[PDB]
Parts: sequence; C-alpha cells; structure tokens
Amino acid sequence: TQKMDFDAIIIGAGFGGLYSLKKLRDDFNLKVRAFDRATEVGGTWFWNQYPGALSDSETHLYCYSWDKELLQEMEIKRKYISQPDVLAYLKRVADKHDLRKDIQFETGIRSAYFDEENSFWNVTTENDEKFTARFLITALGPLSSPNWPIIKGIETFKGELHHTSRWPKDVTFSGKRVGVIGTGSTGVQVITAIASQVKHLTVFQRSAQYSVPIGNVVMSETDVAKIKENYDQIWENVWNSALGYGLNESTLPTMSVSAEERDKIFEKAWQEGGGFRFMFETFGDIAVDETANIEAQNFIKKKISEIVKDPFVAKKLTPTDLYACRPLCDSGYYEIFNRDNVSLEDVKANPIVEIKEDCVVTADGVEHKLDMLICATGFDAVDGSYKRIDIRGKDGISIKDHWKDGPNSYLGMMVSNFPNMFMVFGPNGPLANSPPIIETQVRWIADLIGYAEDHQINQIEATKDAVDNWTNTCSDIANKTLFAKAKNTVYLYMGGLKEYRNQISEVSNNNYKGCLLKQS
Ligand SMILES: Cc1cc2nc3c(=O)[nH]c(=O)nc-3n(C[C@H](O)[C@H](O)[C@H](O)COP(=O)(O)OP(=O)(O)OC[C@H]3O[C@@H](n4cnc5c(N)ncnc54)[C@H](O)[C@@H]3O)c2cc1C
Ligand SMILES: NC(=O)C1=CN([C@@H]2O[C@H](COP(=O)(O)OP(=O)(O)OC[C@H]3O[C@@H](n4cnc5c(N)ncnc54)[C@H](O)[C@@H]3O)[C@@H](O)[C@H]2O)C=CC1
Repeated sequence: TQKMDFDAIIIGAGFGGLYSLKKLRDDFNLKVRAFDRATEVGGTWFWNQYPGALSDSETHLYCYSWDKELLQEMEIKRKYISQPDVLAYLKRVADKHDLRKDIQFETGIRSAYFDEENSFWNVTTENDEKFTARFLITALGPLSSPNWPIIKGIETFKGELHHTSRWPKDVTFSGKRVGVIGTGSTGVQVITAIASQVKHLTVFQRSAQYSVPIGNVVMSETDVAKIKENYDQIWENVWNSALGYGLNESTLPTMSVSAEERDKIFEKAWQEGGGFRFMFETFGDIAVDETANIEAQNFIKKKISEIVKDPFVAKKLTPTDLYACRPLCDSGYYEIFNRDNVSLEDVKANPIVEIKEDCVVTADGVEHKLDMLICATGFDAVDGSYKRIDIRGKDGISIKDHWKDGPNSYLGMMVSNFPNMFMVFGPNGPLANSPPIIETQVRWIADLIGYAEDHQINQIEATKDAVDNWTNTCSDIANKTLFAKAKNTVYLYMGGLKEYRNQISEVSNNNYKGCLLKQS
C-alpha cells in the first residue's frame, strides 16, 4: 500500500527548520523535504531587514551548539549580532551541511490533511503540488502575519509606507520627514537607527515601555578566542539555566539589600547591558514580587529623567504601568529624544484619527506632514502561523477550529487530534533563548521518530488529557509570576529551559506517557 514521497515534511527554513532537516535526514537517515516561501534560508532573518535589526542574545549564544567545528569557526564580530550577519551565518550552516538540495524555496504550503487510513499527511503547496509524508514538522516561528494599524485613510497616503516586516531595499532617509508608529522592540531599534539620518522624525507612541542599554560593543580577538576556548562549559551553563542567555541568574531578593547596594547592582547590569540581564541577573524576584518590580521600574525611570533633558519629554517617555514585565534593549533610544529633529507624540492622549495623502492627523487636528511612514506595529500571535495553514487531522477538524480559543499542546510540540505532527518552537513552549529551545525540541522529536521507526509504530498522537495536564502545569507556574498581571489558554511555559528539559525527559523515559503509539 503506502508508497509515500518522504518520511517527513518540514515547513520552514529558519533556525527551527534547518536543524530539523539536518537531524532527521543525516542523523536518522530519513527522506525529508523542507518548504518555505522565502528564496533563501534564514526565516525571520531573511524577512526582517529593517534598520537596526539586532539580536536580543549575545552573538556567541545566538547560534547552533550541535556543530563544535562551526563554533570554533564562527565569526563573533560584536557582542550582539546584526541581521545581515545572522543571515550569513544560517547560509553558512546550509552550505556546510548541504541542506539546500532538500529545501524547496519559493513554495508556500497551503494545506496539510491527515490520512487516517494510511496514517500519513497529505501536504499541498499553494501551487497545487501534492506530497505525502508520514510525519509533519512545522517550524513556523513565533510571529504570524504583519499587524497594520487600523487607521482611517491609511490607503490614502501617497508617500513611502513601509512595514518593518517587509522593509524594502534602497530606502533613503536624508532630507525626509519620517514618522514611526510603534515603540516596541522593533520600533525602538528603527527609531534609534534612523533619527540621525532623517530631516525630522515623529514618534507615535501609544504605550511607553521600559528599555535598558544593550551594550553592543566590538569583540576583541582576545574576547573571541577566549570564548571559543571555554565553549564547552558555556553551553553546559545554558542547558543548566532557565533562560539560556549566559547569565548568572540570581536568587537574591531585591528588598534584602540596602538602597545603596540595590543601586550598585542595578547600575552594574545597566553598564553591562541586556534586558534579561537587568531583570534576572540583578535579583531573583523582580518578576515575582511587586515591591521588587517597582524598584526595578524606579531605576529605569530615574535613568530616563537623567538622559532626556526636557522633563516633559521624559515624562512622556516614562511608562505608566504599575508593574513591568520585560524591558526592551536599545543602543541609544532615550538619547534620541534630546535631538532638535525628533518629536514625540503621545498617541494615547492624542490619538491618530486619520492620515491623508501627505500627513498623519491626530485628534487635536494637527497635521503631521510626512514623506515616509514606518509601521512597527507588530504581528499576530504565534498560533496565527498555524491557523494561516489549512491543517486538518483526525475527523477533519482544522487547527483553526481546534484553536479557536487559543493554542494548547503537549510539551509545546504535540497537538491533540493532529497525529504525526510535531511543532518546533511552537506555542506553550519555554521562555528562553530560541536556539537552545529549538535544538532541545528537534532532538526530542527526532528521538521519538527514531523510536517509532524501530518499534514499528505509524501513528503518534498526544491525548486530550496530556494537553490539559500541560495547560495546568503552565498556568500553575505562570500564576506565581507578575507576568500574568501585566501585558483558559496559557501561551508560555515559564519553568525555564532546564526544567522544561526535565519535563520532556520524563516523558521520553516513561515510554512517552500522554502519547498514543499505534502499531502496524
Ligand atoms: C530582529 C530579531 C531578533 C531576535 N533576537 C532573538 C534573540 O536574541 N533571542 C531569541 O531567543 N529570539 C530572538 N528572536 C525571535 C526568534 O529567535 C526568531 O524568530 C528565530 O529565528 C526563530 O526562528 P524559527 O526558525 O523558529 O522560525 P522563523 O525564523 O520565523 O521561520 C519561519 C519560516 O517558516 C516559513 N513558513 C511559515 N508558514 C509557511 C507556509 N505555510 N508555507 C511555507 N513556508 C512557511 C516562513 O516563510 C519563515 O521563513 C528575534 C527575532 C527578530 C525578528
Ligand atoms: N531584539 C529582539 O530580540 C526583537 C524581538 N522581537 C520580538 O518580536 C515581537 C514583535 O515585536 P514588535 O515588532 O516590536 O511589535 P510589538 O507588538 O512588540 O510592538 C507593537 C507596537 O506598535 C504599537 N501599536 C500597535 N498598534 C497600534 C495602533 N493602532 N496605533 C498606534 N500604535 C500601535 C504598540 O503600542 C506597540 O508599541 C516582540 O514580542 C519581540 O519580543 C522583535 C524584534 C526584535
């Protein structure tokens, strides 16, 4: 009966898809084919090429760890790695391991239907090409379709209108009046990078957020060669940590030291740089205790009032949140608002009501004349990338229907009613550095598929109770955190990378409890 085109089909050629291809094809000798709409590997690092695109984690850790030779060969130019260098790195990964011969570029996957009779997947591209594979590996990433601001007359603007997710080449800023909507991580990076290049910059800020310096500096040859000399212990620290950012994750309570010592600890992380460092290397209860969280707020607020000299602009930049989850990272964001060519518009108190052929109009009637409008307004949720595909498992239920109230899964990798489908960097996963999470899930999925090939089972599916057990574990951990109060279905597992690896290890050791292994 079953002919089958491949043993596994992968959707995505980013960090998750490239390692899924390497592990399944070369270490388990399976017949694999990967698909991506992009013309080249990279994932978000191919799509997102906006000004100032920079990694949150340091260069020596935002990479693969499974190729020891690649680690020694790796270019560590600056403390953090820019978008063109991440793209070049992932291209080198594809070059060394001969990955492109099994990737079909310029090809979008329209639908994936599970055949309960033969226990494989019917995958159809957007160009009506049909492939069959026993297993479906979905490496879609954490971000979905670009989120545009719903503003009356947005289609009327005659100037340049760019979304940061679709940043075109050859964009020039000199002599232009530019506006930026959005002050998230992407907006902060764009604003800091282009303020000195434009004639005038207007920042349309709906919600001011906390941001700490990133401290991106050049890495000397002694800085680099010494990292590669201790790379084995560095990665052992990652697997033994909660975030995988190479931090000395603190257990010290914030209010257990004096105000003078508390200031020294915050200042030390402020000088070194890093958003996760300021939160989790300083003290161990910043995300848990309200009094601790407020202390971290007041340090950044004090830094804002000192950097921007106009106290009324500093007031507009100061977040009104009672509690603060994650701060952003910047390379001179607050210094930008001291410039003569930068205007900050509080769009919560003075909302945008309309934009015309040459301007953005706020509620006060002021027409902000612009030659270019940049929308750094974010994306849809992680489950959007899945609901954007026509995925149907048992009985024909679509992932649109099964996740109509939000995403749920088992260990962040398996979905009930969708057998032989394994998610890489999917929802309900851990909150940590992405490459360590991706590597952890790809190795776990590959070991289960190899365990399947030897024990002659052809269908793997997580039970409904195992998924609901995972939702309880995530909610039990998250409700101990202030992350629930500030900005049912639980989107993230918050136990850390080490405890997440403990969770999935107990499953693989206990004969994959919660999963249903059908023999043939
Ligand atoms: C500028 C920037 C900096 C970041 N820095 C960090 C950091 O320091 N630390 C960290 O942990 N995380 C960071 N992230 C987030 C995260 O690490 C990245 O998204 C990471 O590359 C994960 O990639 P991925 O391979 O899981 O998915 P992606 O890189 O998003 O790859 C998804 C791919 O799947 C393809 N695809 C989706 N649907 C279909 C379909 N139906 N058919 C065909 N193809 C499809 C898409 O074309 C896309 O290329 C950052 C993100 C950005 C944008
Ligand atoms: N350095 C890094 O590691 C990076 C990380 N990321 C991640 O990717 C995700 C995407 O983040 P971003 O692209 O920054 O988007 P975001 O969702 O973080 O920010 C969107 C911004 O646009 C504003 N906005 C949205 N709709 C609006 C409207 N109608 N009117 C006015 N303002 C509006 C919001 O106030 C918000 O500040 C983030 O969660 C982030 O963690 C993204 C880029 C870089």
